[PDB]
Amino acid sequence: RGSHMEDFVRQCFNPMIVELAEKAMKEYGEDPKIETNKFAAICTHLEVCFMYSDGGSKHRFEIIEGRDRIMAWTVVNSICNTTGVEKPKFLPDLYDYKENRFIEIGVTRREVHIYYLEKANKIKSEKTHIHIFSFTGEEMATKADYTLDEESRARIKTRLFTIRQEMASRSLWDSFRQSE
Ligand SMILES: O=C(NCCS(=O)(=O)c1ccccc1)c1nc([C@@H]2CCCN2C(=O)CSc2ccccc2Cl)[nH]c(=O)c1O
Ligand SMILES: [Mn+2]
Ligand SMILES: [Mn+2]
Repeated sequence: RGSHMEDFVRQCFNPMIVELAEKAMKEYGEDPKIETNKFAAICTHLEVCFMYSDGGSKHRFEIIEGRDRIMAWTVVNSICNTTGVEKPKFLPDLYDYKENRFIEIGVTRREVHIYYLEKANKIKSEKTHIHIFSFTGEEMATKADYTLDEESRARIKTRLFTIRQEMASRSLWDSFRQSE
């Protein structure tokens, strides 16, 4: 039972992102052939995390997302024993060596405001920095400190809106939007 959205995902994102997304879904027990909207969302989040880590200086960001659970926890252990940063309750997506904080990247189809709240009660880890992006182009970050400069965030926002368009021209957006 192969969907249009599954085939759109595979052509839309690059093969390394797709395969990491597949690994992640199967690891948590989900099927990208069936949970296709989730498939699309994991790839999007992954790509955003990668573009984010690319926006800084060379060795600025450690990438936690996209790794298998054990190795992701391993590097945060090491980050924590190297920095004395508090061990987060849940896996963050990045670590910032310049500002010395873990980052949780959010990608939402609803209001920046609502999702940001859900993400802060969900972690309660006072330490980790939160950065939300939406498919319509808005962002909110902890303490209004958006970490990267403006052109890097704008690149991410542009790609998000392109994903939205390519979906909509395939009549796939409405189903994707009401899935979250
Ligand atoms: O990394 C995430 N989850 C795994 C690490 S975690 O469980 O420690 C955790 C959990 C929650 C937050 C950070 C960390 C992560 N999850 C999500 C969304 C909303 C929260 C749960 N959720 C899921 O999709 C769970 S299912 C799943 C998870 C990962 C891959 C595939 C599937 Cl199917 N939103 C994010 O922005 C985000 O980064
Ligand atoms: Mn994550
Ligand atoms: Mn995230």
